[PDB]
Amino acid sequence: IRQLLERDKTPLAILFMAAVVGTLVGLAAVAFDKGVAWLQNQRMGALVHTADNYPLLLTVAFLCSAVLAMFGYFLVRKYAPEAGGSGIPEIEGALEDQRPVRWWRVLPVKFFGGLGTLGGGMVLGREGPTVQIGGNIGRMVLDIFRLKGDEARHTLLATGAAAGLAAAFNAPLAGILFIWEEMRPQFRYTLISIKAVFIGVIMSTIMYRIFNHEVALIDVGKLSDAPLNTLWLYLILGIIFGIFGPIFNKWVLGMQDLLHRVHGGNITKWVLMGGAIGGLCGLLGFVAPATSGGGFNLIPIATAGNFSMGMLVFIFVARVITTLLCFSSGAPGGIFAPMLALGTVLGTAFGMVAVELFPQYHLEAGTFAIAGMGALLAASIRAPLTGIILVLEMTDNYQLWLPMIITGLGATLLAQFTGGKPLYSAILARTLAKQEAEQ
Ligand SMILES: [Cl-]
Repeated sequence: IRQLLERDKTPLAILFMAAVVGTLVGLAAVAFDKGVAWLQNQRMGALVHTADNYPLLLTVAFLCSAVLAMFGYFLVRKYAPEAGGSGIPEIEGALEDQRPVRWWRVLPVKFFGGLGTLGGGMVLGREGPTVQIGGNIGRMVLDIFRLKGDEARHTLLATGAAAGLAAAFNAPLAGILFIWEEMRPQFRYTLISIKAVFIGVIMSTIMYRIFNHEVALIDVGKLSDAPLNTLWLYLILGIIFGIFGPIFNKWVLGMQDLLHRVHGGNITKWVLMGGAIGGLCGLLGFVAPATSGGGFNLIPIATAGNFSMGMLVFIFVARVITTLLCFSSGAPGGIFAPMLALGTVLGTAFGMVAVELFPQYHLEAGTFAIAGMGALLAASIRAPLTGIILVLEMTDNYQLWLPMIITGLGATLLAQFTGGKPLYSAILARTLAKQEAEQ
């Protein structure tokens, strides 16, 4: 039993409080999806009404995406600037007791704002929203029960975060790990109940399962094992990911600055630029579907081997551009799921080349797709084990655990020894830097 491995006392009331967080964050995530689904579906509704007139069809594809995104960007800047971006480094800073948790503002704004952006088909994941909404719900039940002390504050906050990520990806184990590998700080120690995190996670996960009729987010089928002879090829894949991750990080950070210059703070300009980017991804959604959107659409396609090498390269470059654009603009939305799609494409690409260059081996291109899927998470987020267990939980391919660990180990060691840093930490340090420039 895993239950025996964690017989460490935490107050019971707090545990009960965690199940409340879990259930609420569960419902939150679920309702969020249905909002996103509904909007993407209303958007298609217009595109069918105008299948007659082509230029108008594009112009509506642009405007509906623009008007939705503009709504998002506005809420954030009018009512809750910290709801911009992922909001994972906010929750990280809150766990450092260095950032507030203004749930009364962040709750409606992150929810409807992401509903805007993700409803528009912007290249943004639901992770940022569900973790930040989650953590903030944690703080919310804490404040309602007027609960006391660091242990309650940190535990319920991390429960909200863990359950949030669990619910995004029907992946309970990822949720737990993600707290202990990335979200908590070290050398500035904290008090987090494993049992509570487990409990919240378990409760949000079943929420997903109840409202999502027995379906995988990613159906990749079953794929072949990885021969021993092959194992070294996964280390080369990883080394590539270890060089690219830190470069992407700089690109992510640099693009936050570069885009800031366009509006220089101004709400109207910011919303307008946001609307441009908003609208653009809705256009791209119709004309080149794999360059825009979330990324779950193309992952099963690319894994089966249904794209071509030339097409893979097109998608990679195009998605790097639209991810850096949608996210660094500071819309409510995550970079996490975008990193899964980019990793899968890069991984699949590596497959195709490996298959031909080594015809003696017995290679499936799709097994390099899966090992890459979590390898940008190892190289940029610098949370390898989460990526791995996440990918393992979402794809169900448990036979690939060793090639995947080799890819991740390679990614992180190369990411460290080229002087990159955790993307969420770098974003937070930048936030704390601005806050410590007015003191
Ligand atoms: Cl994110």
